[PDB]
Amino acid sequence: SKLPLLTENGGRVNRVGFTRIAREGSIHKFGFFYEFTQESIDFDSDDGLM
Amino acid sequence: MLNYNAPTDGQKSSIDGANSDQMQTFFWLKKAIITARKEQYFMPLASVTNM
Repeated sequence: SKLPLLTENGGRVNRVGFTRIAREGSIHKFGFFYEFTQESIDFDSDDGLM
Repeated sequence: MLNYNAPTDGQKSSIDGANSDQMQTFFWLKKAIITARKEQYFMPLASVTNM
C-alpha cells in the first residue's frame, strides 16, 4: 500500500524526512578517610602497622 | 580514632578485636641484681696443721 511509485509525468510526490536523537551522562564524587594518634603508633607491638 | 588506651588493666586497644591482644607490653633488661659475699674476720687468723 505504501510503495513509492512514480508516473511518467512526475511532479512533487514522495517526499521524506529525517530525525536525530541526543544522549547524555554525568559524573559523581566519592571519598572516605580514617584517623589515628601518635601513641597508637609509638607503643604498638607491631611496627609497619601503617 | 585509633587509640592505644591501656592494654594492661583491661582496656583493649582500638585496633585489637575481641580475640586479639597486644603481645609485648613491657621491656626486660636481662641484667639481674645480685648480692656479694660477706667478709670474714676470724678465718684469716688461723694456721693449718696437716693430718
